[PDB]
Amino acid sequence: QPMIARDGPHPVDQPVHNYMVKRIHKRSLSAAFAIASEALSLLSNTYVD
Amino acid sequence: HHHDAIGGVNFTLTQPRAHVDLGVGYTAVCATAALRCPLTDMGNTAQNL
Repeated sequence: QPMIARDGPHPVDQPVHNYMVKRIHKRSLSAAFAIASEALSLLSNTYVD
Repeated sequence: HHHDAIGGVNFTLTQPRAHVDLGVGYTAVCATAALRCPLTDMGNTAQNL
């Protein structure tokens, strides 16, 4: 931070350095996808059809 | 100026300066322009003697 100069019977000020630490916050995303039983029976041929 | 402190030493940098108003009449005019919120209460606190 900056600092100003003043006279008189005020205590003399010194500059102040500030240190700050933040941290992450974990979230997620979820979505679904379905396959019918007949499609699974059809796609599990592997060269018999 | 040099003196010790609770951590280390303190350097006090001072500078003397002087000002003269070399105007014959009045060379600065101020006036109250706006109004902010009142600091005090307009209550009923009777003074106790």
